[PDB]
Amino acid sequence: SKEASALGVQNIGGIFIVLAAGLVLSVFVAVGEFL
Amino acid sequence: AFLTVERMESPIDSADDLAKQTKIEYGAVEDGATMTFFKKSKISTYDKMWA
Repeated sequence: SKEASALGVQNIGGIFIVLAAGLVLSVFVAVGEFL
Repeated sequence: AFLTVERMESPIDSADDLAKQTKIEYGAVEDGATMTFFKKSKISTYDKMWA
């Protein structure tokens, strides 16, 4: 009877890592684009 | 999920809602003619409340 729990950092944290990976991939391809 | 949890339980607990749930507590006088009726006359929900 206890399910009123929000999505905490542990409950959902991997989204931050995947968006950071997307950001670093974007900058890594952008720096090579100028070549 | 939050709305389903807060809507699944009956807003007004009735003669059957209390038996199936466990969040809300219930009780009466110790053998004050109330649980004496609960121990005998074995009704399913009433048996659950007695237990």
